[PDB]
Amino acid sequence: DIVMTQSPLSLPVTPGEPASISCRSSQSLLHSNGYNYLDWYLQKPGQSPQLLIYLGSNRASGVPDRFSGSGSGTDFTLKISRVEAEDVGVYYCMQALQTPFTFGPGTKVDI
Amino acid sequence: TNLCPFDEVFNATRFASVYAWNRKRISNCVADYSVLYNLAPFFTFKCYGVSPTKLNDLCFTNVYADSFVIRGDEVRQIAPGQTGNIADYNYKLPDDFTGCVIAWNSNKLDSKVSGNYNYLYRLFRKSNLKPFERDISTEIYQAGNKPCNGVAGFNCYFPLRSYSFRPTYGVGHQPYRVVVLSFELLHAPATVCG
Amino acid sequence: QVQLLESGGGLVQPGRSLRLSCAASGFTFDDYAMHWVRQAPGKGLEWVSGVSWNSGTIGYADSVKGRFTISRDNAKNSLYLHMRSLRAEDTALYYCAKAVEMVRGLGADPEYGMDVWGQGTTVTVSS
Ligand SMILES: *[C@@H]1O[C@H](CO)[C@@H](O)[C@H](O)[C@H]1NC(C)=O
Repeated sequence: DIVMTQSPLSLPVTPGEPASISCRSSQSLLHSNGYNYLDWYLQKPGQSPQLLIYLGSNRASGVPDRFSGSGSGTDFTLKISRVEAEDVGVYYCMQALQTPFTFGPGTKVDI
Repeated sequence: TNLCPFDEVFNATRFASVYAWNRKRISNCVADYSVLYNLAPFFTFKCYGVSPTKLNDLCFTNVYADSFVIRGDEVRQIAPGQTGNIADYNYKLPDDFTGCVIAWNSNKLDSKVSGNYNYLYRLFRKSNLKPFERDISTEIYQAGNKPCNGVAGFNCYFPLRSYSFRPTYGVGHQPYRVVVLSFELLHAPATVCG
Repeated sequence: QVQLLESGGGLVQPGRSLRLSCAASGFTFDDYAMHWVRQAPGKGLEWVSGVSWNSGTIGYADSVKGRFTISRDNAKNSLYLHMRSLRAEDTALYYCAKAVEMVRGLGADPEYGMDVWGQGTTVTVSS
């Protein structure tokens, strides 16, 4: 029973510039370990979604080093150091703490 | 000479329903069973066929760890030659059982304020189970003589029901985790020792 | 290579049952907590259910609680999702995803990281 929001709702990006997206929660996800449990996922349109970032900022396996994750408490952000022609679709942030899990409304990135 | 991965069994955050009891097979390790013998939480330590102190100087080919969560007063059914919903329909031990049963009351995590829906116990079944037989099928129990076609109704029952484990619940109904150790001997070398 | 194949889709009337099955091939199936995630038609994702490494379920979604029933089988490497009280609002794709962190590899056990996704089925309901 945690509700999350994202911003901006939909932003147009042009290839060759960074972009920043913010995910906000209701209860701070700082666990006893000191780890944030938020995850960032990209659901490309027409294809199954794929993982981008797990454990707040630990970069997932097999993705390039062009993505960055930061934030804590109740606010987290994802920044694309450089955007290209293959970075269009939908982005979600999902909690991994108080079950059940939840997925944000989704940010729509286009050209 | 690695240590048997027992903690993952007893200290698991989630255990399986008694109807879908989980089975961890153990192999190629040295089990310090004394580790769990030194803990008061595991009060209920009913073992049949062997003494715990003695078997720490013994060896078996395989060991099986079956775990699930039951009600407080329903622990007795976890014994050879018993009857009831659990022993007839969920987890039956054979008459000739040569292992142990460990059970303790997990009221801190296995219980919810809003009542839990993560636990089911098979209530109806046409036939009693065989020793260590597992049934996760969820077909309607046809008790009447008109087919049920997959919808609950008169003489048509959905078998699994959910335990309402709650913090204020009575001890007999408070939650309980059970770990069942079986030890087998075969022509294969004994890979489990202490 | 890792493969997650699901089956069970097909038009069924409201007020019946279904039994979706997801089969995994290419890894030790008992060191990964599976999840079942719906995908409404032309909408965002929505978590439905999951199961940990020891066949212990981790709760269902708030609006679905009461009917769905998950089950696992490590012997056949098979995860199943019995569905009851099917209603028109339950038409969507369904993916079965797997966790990332192997258990006891580093506080508590892991459950995050739906990394590998099979191509979901197309369950639908109508009369
Ligand atoms: C489980 O945790 C307890 C308490 O920390 C510990 O003593 C034990 O070695 C662990 N393993 C078992 C026996 O489950």
